[PDB]
Formats: sequence, structure tokens, C-alpha cells
Amino acid sequence: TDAVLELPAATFDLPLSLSGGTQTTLRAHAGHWLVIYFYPKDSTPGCTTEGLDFNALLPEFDKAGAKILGVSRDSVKSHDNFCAKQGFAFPLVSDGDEALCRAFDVIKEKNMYGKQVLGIERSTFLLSPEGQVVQAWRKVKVAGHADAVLAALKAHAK
Ligand code: NA
Ligand code: NA
Repeated sequence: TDAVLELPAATFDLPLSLSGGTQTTLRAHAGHWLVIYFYPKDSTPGCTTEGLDFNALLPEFDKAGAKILGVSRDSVKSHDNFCAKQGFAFPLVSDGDEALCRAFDVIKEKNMYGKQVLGIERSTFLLSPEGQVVQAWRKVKVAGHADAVLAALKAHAK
């Protein structure tokens, strides 16, 4: 009833490779809120701005018991380098095979260059403590975004 997106059951058990060398799963986050933000490419201007914006709000997400995950299809090593350079204190998922991206339907097509071109569309989601996707943002405008996500989280967590 309150879900805005339905994920295949298997999505929650996908092994998600993280920066730092461990794996997580969405089911492993049961019991707390999870923010999942998808971005197209490590170490580019918009993606760096977005990551820094979430990083600055980490104590506010903590106040709510929430965790954050950033997601792109860059490698674990790329993610480690991005986290170290920028000082990120949350993990990045290396979704190299785009399994998580496809589950959230963030791989979008554009007719460009006389081709059908597929790529990650910047998108964010709020996953409840019981694993429901209760809010989505697609074609994300980076400016103001992390603040808006935090506000929405607070409103939902009540
Ligand atoms: Na970087
Ligand atoms: Na969760």
C-alpha cells in the first residue's frame, strides 16, 4: 500500500560489493532506514557534489538511525579512491553488473547519436525498516537534494 516501487524478492539478497572490501545486502539493513542514492560516475563534478552533500549530513541521518549507500557501476578500487580523496564516511556500492540498478529501474534509455543509449539516471530511494521503497526521486537535481532527502526521511520516520 505505501510502497512506490516493487523490487523482486531476490533483490534483497543480492551481494552488494562495497568500498573497503566487504559486502552487504538490503535484507541485512532490516530494522533501520536506508537511503540509496544512484549516481552515474565516480569522481565527476555532479557526483562529487552529491556525495559531499550527503557526507555533510551524516550526523543528521544518524540522529534518525538511518544509513546511506551511494551506488554506481564503478569498480571497488575506483570507489575506494573516490571515498579516500573526498573523505566520505558512508559506503559506495560497486554495482558492476548493474543488478541493483536494474532492480530500481535506474538504467534509462535515450535516443541519441542515432543509437539507443542506456545509462544510469541519477535517482534516490528511501527504504523503510521493513524493506519497503516508500519514496523515490528520479532525474535528480543535485542542488538541494540531500537536504530534501533528509527532510522526507524525517517526515516518514514518524
Ligand atoms: Na575523487
Ligand atoms: Na532497510
